[PDB]
Amino acid sequence: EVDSPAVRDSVLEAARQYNTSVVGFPIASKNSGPYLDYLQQLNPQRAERPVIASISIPTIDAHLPIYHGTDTATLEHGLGHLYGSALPVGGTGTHPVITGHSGLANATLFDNLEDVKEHDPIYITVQGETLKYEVDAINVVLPEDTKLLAPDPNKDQITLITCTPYAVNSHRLLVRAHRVDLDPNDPNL
Amino acid sequence: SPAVRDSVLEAARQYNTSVVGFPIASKNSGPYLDYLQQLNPQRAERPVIASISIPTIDAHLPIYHGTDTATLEHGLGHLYGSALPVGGTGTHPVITGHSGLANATLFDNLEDVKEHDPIYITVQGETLKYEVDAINVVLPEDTKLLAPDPNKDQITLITCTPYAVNSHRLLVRAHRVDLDPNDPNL
Repeated sequence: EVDSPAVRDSVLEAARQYNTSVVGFPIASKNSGPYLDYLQQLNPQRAERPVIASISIPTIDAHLPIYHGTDTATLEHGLGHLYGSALPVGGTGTHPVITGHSGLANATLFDNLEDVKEHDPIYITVQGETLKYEVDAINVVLPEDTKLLAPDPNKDQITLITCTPYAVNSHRLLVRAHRVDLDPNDPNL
Repeated sequence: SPAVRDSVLEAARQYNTSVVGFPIASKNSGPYLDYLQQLNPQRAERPVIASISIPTIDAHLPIYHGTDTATLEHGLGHLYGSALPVGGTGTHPVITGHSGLANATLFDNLEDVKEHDPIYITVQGETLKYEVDAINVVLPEDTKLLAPDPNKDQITLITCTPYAVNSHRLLVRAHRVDLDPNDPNL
């Protein structure tokens, strides 16, 4: 059964193993061996567009699916995981980058990522498990300025990225967060 | 034979499209396993994936997959998470080697390489020529200069420096140039 603890445990372990192979950060033929392996991760049901994880950001009332990659069509319907960053299964040394659109008239998506503040919680649910992160940095940068996406071998971090669609020139909003302990009774779960 | 060599080279170019940043690994992960199959039509365990010639310092050396300790005792190592050294704009393979081993002469003389010196990579019977354009010494954590550039075909050679101190890293960067068929280093 896809939802069994045995399967979920194996899929999580497989994704942690995949993550050991991620050595840079994003600064790809979908037929390459590594991209094909990426697409098999977090997808024991072997579906074509699986939801790999979901994210909750209660301070902006956002609850959204995350998919593999950053195809145009994907980002009209949810969040994209940036290939070349770790999959969002936690671990010291990992730095998943999760992207979403702002401004699309029919879908809120990351429209309000700009209203997230320092210390706000972010919850990632993946293969039945929930990981809690807390916001520690908020930066608006030029789209080529990607230094802040680097992994740090002693931290378990994530960055959520969106565009600044009201600005005349293109920029990116980067909201960085670090792993924290999860209270089992946390209201938000 | 030529068709096998082209298919090996093409598979390596396709592998390279999957390489997304630069080196800032479980040997059984899918991507690492795929890496180890590249430049290895013989399906050997630790093949020489490419050879490098740096004539001005008399270095003629084998390049192997990865940078494991045992690898670097005997040869140069390709730094996993950089492009394989098969060329192309937007690629920046990084090749590392020690400079002070008792048992082998590897990158011992890399510090004598000068600006504009040639570097030749031979891979699957094809030779690629690079010309040195920067020589930098940095602390080991400082990897910015290894970034690929989408409009350049580049390579960096790395070694520990200075001799018997090894606090720093010598990075010799070179860019692709045309290979004249009568090059007097061939």
